[PDB]
Amino acid sequence: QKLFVDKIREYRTKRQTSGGPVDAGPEYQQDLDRELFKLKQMYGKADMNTFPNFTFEDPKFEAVEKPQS
Amino acid sequence: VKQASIKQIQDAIDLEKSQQALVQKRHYLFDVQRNNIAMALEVTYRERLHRVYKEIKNRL
Repeated sequence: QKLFVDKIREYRTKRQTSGGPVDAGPEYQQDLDRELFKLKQMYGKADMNTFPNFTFEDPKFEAVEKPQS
Repeated sequence: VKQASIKQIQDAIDLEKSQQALVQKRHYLFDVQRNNIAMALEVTYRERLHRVYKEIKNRL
């Protein structure tokens, strides 16, 4: 019970932070950036809302055009 | 000799009549052309809907 209440108090202390971890970490941002770059490379580059729309023509149009037609 | 001449004339008549029948069903080729071109054209139309939906999903 004593350890539980102590840890609850420290969790509330963590919640007292305005934002982010108390220890931001010199390498936490670098690791997050590396992971984000890896995810972007794996999943491919994507814009916020880009929705391209290009339609091709009929491919390999087969016809009856021949000398014996 | 007379009988042989009779046989020849009968064969010529039958050949002409037989050749008449095959002419009637000549319509089948045009139907094949029409169906092939129409189906081929619609196939690519459907893929565009599929493509657009997939592209939309990936972004989310």
